[PDB]
Amino acid sequence: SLLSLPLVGSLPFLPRHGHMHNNFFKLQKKYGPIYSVRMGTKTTVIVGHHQLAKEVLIKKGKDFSGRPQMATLDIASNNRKGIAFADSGAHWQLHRRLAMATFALFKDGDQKLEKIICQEISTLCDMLATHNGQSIDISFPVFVAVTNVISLICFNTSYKNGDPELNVIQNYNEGIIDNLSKDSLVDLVPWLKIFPNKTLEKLKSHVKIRNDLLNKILENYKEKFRSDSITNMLDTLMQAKMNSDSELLSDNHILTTIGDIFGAGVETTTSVVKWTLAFLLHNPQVKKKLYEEIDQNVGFSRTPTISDRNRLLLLEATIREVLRLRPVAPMLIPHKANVDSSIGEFAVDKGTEVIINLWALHHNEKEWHQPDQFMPERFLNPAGTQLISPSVSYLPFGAGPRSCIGEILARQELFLIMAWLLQRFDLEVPDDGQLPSLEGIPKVVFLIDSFKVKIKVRQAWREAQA
Ligand code: HEM
Ligand SMILES: C[C@]12CC[C@H](O)CC1=C(C(N)=O)C[C@@H]1[C@@H]2CC[C@]2(C)C(c3cccnc3)=CC[C@@H]12
Repeated sequence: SLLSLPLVGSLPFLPRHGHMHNNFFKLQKKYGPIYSVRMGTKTTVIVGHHQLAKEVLIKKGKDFSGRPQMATLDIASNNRKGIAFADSGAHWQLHRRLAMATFALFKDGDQKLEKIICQEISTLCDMLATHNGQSIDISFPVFVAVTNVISLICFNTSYKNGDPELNVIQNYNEGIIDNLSKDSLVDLVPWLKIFPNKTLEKLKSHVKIRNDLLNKILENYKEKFRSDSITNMLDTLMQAKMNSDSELLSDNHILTTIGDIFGAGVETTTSVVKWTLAFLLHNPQVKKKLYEEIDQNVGFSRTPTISDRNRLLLLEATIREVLRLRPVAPMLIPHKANVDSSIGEFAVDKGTEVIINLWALHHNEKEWHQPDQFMPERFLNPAGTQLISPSVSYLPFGAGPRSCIGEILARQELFLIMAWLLQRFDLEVPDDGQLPSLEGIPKVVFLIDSFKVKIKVRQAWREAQA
């Protein structure tokens, strides 16, 4: 005969316990593949089935192409300018098209995308070879390689070995990623609006070093820009300013688009490489089969080529399986409803935040055989002769208006970095028994805990030098 306590708030699970993308997933067993949460006035919908996800991303793509406003993303994007964190509208559509246009320039020519990548990988494999017999963290060497690539794609410039500017870029990259969000971008409770903290203070300072550095590059480039030479992204963006839309192509607009491209080009790829090495250290059977495949298909007469993706199918599968088990963005980047719409015939109102739980799509037990397993074989027919698409619930690069604009660069960097390393190096467990933790660290990107790997030059790659 006792009364029930008045309830002021309620959340499905504890905050800051487990990974958000996995807590939403576990929650589907209670409430289904689509449900909503209310935080004050803000409403958020989480979608964990491929059918509903393809509706949000593709079929109704234009309706759910907005980006919500976050205090941190404002600072990082210079008030919602750029591509990734910009709302759907004039700025985003223009710059995304220009950035996409830039990548199209890299069909075979004097700067074929493969040759830029290979030029930097040869330097990487040379540096790593000097550590023959030692255990090292490959974060920075790989960071340098991909930084020089995207730097060439953006400014036709690279960094000389040992340039301190690289160490400066790494510093503010780790600083922004750290403070851009505690754990995932999706944050149930707005902790930084509640308690006194220094998060935005710290974030602004790392953004100042980033903005100042890029502002130096841009100003210097106004002197080198010639309209008759459009070979990099900064040319494309400047070429567009003159033609005018000039209010959409100010210096601050160009700054952020380069920042978005510059940032995503180094951190996403560096992360996926580290993830792949981690899985290969936990699966020596796979790693052994990858050496055999590359020995019988590429050998040592030459270095790997992008065409070799026709031969090295277990490698393409491995990369596919990593992008599945540990997606770079397990919950994509939050979407926002631009207008009143629906998902699964449920109503969704304008301004409502919408998150696609890609982690749920890649771990759904009905669409995948033993989804929590690392099985690159699942992307190959039973004969290991050609690649397959075993499930329709697989969107490593997203889909629709907001899909990845650098997917091409990503797949090529990943395939070539892994191909060059496997040809030349034995990548074994360090002298201490430590294996990397495959748990992961959910940030704006799904990072892996730093770890060491014992690198040795392969006996076969050596004998082939006589
Ligand atoms: C393995 C590497 C990568 C993976 C798995 C990946 C995947 C993704 C995903 C899931 C999204 C969000 C999709 C959505 O919000 O619906 C995205 C967006 C984006 N990606 Fe990537 N990406 C990778 C690398 C790159 C690279 C190398 C670039 C180079 C420029 C890049 C640039 C972008 C940008 C700018 C966006 C936001 C576009 C927009 O908001 O319209 N990404 N990517
Ligand atoms: C966080 C980071 C990297 C660190 C840099 O100092 C600041 C930064 C970006 C920036 N505003 O300069 C763009 C972000 C990128 C991280 C990757 C991001 C979030 C990204 C992305 C995330 C996941 C998959 N594909 C692309 C789109 C925008 C990119």
